[PDB]
Amino acid sequence: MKEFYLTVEQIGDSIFERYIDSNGRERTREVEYKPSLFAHCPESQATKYFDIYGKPCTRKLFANMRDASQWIKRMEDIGLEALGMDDFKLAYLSDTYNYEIKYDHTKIRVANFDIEVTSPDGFPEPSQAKHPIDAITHYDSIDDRFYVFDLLNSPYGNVEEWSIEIAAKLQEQGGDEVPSEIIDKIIYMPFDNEKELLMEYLNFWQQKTPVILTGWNVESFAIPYVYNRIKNIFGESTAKRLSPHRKTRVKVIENMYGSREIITLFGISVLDYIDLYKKFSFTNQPSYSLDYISEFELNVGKLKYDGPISKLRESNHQRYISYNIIAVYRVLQIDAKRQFINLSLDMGYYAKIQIQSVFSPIKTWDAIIFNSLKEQNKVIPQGRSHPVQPYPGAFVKEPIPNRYKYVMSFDLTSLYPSIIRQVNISPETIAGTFKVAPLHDYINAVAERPSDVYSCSPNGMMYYKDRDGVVPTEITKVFNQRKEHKGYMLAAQRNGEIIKEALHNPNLSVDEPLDVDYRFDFSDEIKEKIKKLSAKSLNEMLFRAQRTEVAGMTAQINRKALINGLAGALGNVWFRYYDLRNATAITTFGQMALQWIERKVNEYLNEVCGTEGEAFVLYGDTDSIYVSADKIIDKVGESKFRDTNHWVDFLDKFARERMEPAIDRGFREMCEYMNNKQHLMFMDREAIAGPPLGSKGIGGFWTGKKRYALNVWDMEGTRYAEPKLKIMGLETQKSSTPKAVQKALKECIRRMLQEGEESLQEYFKEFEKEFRQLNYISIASVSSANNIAKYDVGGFPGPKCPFHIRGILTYNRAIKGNIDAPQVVEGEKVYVLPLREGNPFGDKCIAWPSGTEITDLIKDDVLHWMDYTVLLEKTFIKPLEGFTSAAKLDYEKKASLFDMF
DNA sequence: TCGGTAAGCAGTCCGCG
DNA sequence: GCGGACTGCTTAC
Ligand SMILES: Nc1ccn([C@H]2C[C@H](O)[C@@H](COP(=O)(O)OP(=O)(O)OP(=O)(O)O)O2)c(=O)n1
Ligand SMILES: [Ca+2]
Ligand SMILES: [Ca+2]
Ligand SMILES: [Ca+2]
Ligand SMILES: [Ca+2]
Repeated sequence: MKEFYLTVEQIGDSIFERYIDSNGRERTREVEYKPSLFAHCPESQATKYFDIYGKPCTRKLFANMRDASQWIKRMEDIGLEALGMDDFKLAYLSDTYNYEIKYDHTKIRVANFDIEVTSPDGFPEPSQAKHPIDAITHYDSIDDRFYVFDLLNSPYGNVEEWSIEIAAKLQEQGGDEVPSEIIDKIIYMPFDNEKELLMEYLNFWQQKTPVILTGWNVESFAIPYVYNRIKNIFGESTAKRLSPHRKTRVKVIENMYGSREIITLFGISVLDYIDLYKKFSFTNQPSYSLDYISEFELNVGKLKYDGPISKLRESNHQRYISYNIIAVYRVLQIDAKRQFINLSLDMGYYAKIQIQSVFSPIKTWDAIIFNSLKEQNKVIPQGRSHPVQPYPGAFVKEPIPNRYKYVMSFDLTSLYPSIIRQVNISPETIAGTFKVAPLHDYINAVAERPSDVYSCSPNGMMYYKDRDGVVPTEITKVFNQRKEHKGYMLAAQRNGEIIKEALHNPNLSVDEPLDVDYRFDFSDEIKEKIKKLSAKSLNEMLFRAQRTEVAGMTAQINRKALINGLAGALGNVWFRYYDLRNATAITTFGQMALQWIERKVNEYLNEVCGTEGEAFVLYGDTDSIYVSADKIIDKVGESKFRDTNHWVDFLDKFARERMEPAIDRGFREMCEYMNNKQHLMFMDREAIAGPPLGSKGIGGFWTGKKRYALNVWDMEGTRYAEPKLKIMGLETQKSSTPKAVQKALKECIRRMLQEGEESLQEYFKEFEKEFRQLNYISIASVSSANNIAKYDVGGFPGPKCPFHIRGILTYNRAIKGNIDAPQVVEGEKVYVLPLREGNPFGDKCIAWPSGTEITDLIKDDVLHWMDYTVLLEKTFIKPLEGFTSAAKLDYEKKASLFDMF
């Protein structure tokens, strides 16, 4: 097989590399890598190396990496550019793996671990590590085994061995319900003392050294705790055995309001799953506890135990250990679904970076562009310092707040990357500038044509047309990968709908789910077999189709995020290719494109309808337009349609056969106007929305920019078994909105769009009547909580204290002196409830850590004093009033003359 | 929360005769 | 009470 790296590090003048050799074996080597950098040289001097602007360079080969770094410093002292890859390990990888990396995940040791630490005096601080580590569960992907290290004797209690037999039993038999599929994969090791546990753990680590190390909060808790605990018991040299090169560094992670420490383990790639999830999931969750995320992702119940976690080991060591094992498995289950590790490996190896660098789009693109340029013996520029400067972004149309009955949306494919490719925007393709007119003048095609030679953006920039820039070349590659995965995602989505349809008529039989590839549209034969399947088999197929769709979503959305990240990196001062001329060339072209096509779409539809000056485009945001289709439907007449699916088909055909060609003609003209390199503005129909045929539903409404709701029948070619609400921006979509209130507001919206005003009024009256019975957690608001200290003046709110921070201060006073009470963690999320006048907490609200029950010490009092009236007004009535006033509807029945009978 | 801009709403403070 | 200046937070792209 072709070799591939696992990890790479620079330690002084050596590169330390772990890799898989040509026989599939893991190896380690230390290489005295001699880096090269570059200086500009005279034109009359033969070289094969040129900078990106075509200026010749001489290569400087250094005796060692320290010499190279010192040279960079002296070049700064002199005032001359030091060119080339200054991150020497990326240069090493580029020299050592000068081909597209083919990696084999089965050879990569991926470790998932979790530790338990009993602590009587609150949260066990990793930098102190003053409490024994009393359990470690460490799953190894190569062995496919859960290694359980269990401390039986501690100063906080002596316990009996954990029983795998009890662990396997149902909770109803007094068991822990450790899933049967992992029972035979557990290797259980009890220890008489913590010193022996840790020594054995280190020997095990040495034998089975993680390449990728993950788990939940491992980077912020488990790793620093284990490192510091071993350091405290045994000394530094022993703790450094967690690094295969025996090198570690305390790394200070700074943010706006403070800092924290992590431990860098040289020769390991730490991908904390909480951070993978935050980056790649595209969710914003009210809590990031593993129990909360597990329930969200997997629909598994919370891990149930009695009493505080600080007393769990002593009271129920059996459950304590079982829950540590289950916690490790939950992360593997989330990964089996989401496939974030797979994604990270794919992107890291593609870019030729340390796998952990996938967190940095700047590092990722720097490496991609570097490797690309190096292929042509081109030399990258030195990074420079720049002041942070604001720059303009997208255009968003102000909508007229209203109901909108029939709506068709259109959207540009991968807009910013398409602009980069169309215009040819790159550091080395800048050709010059032209005299800019107001943007309105380009939108309306009255400005002078910018150039007859170069490709232009309405910000004034011109670009070469003779050859593709490196940024367009490399962005196109990732764009093409993204397109492939999005195809698989949409097919799985369409396949899911076929199964949902068939589930209306399940057959009474015993059978099996069909063996199919859900990434490809089902054939006629498959469709025929599906129509004969039982509900059991159909539901199993639906689950599998949906898992396929999720895997496709992960692969496609994050490749989209990467290419959009390159457009944004051009506006980040730390990017080697930072240039506000290029960043603004993209965003300004985007503003023009949207408003240009708004004009063209209005012109086309006014022509087909035989009107002038009427506004068909009701809204647009960045790259999408929303078109009122009422007049199109009305030209046919609602009476002429058999059912909802009939007018949806008609609009689908109208959009594909009439509107899309008009839109294409409009953009081809714009391409010629800007003299662009290649026409790539591809705007396709996105959604078809409207009320069910014959109903009183309103179809859709807008309240303002980035705030609307539509009843969608077809989305990007997926014809839904049942209409789907597309709600953007409204409170139903906000993590700050209470869970039960999101649900209620969504149903109000469903009723508005699908059934009408009377149905909405019926539901509102019931909710208002019953909501006080809702569980307190389900009606609590949620907020991130920053700067608790800033607003804390003797335990009371300082000037301008935010509402949620006020709540935290109330909580802090209520739990004062109690060492065991859960503390609110700066920067994390809290639940917030309003409190009625004259409550014993002395303030108008209280807040406590999100994802948790409020402590038993004050729970009773919180429940008794919760202000349900304020809660309802603020989270439910106020947003609903906004929806209904926009839609010109009443949520309560107005008096009429009939009341007189 | 270590890792592009536009723009919405909640809440504080305080004016507005 | 409602709006502007401002902070804080959270979305849509
Ligand atoms: N984090 C983000 C999200 C979006 N955008 C910009 C660039 C996108 O091209 C544009 C429109 O975003 P969309 O969500 O409509 O997605 P794209 O058009 O990029 O992709 P798709 O092909 O899915 O429509 O907004 C951005 O700069 N950064
Ligand atoms: Ca735990
Ligand atoms: Ca788009
Ligand atoms: Ca059937
Ligand atoms: Ca869009």
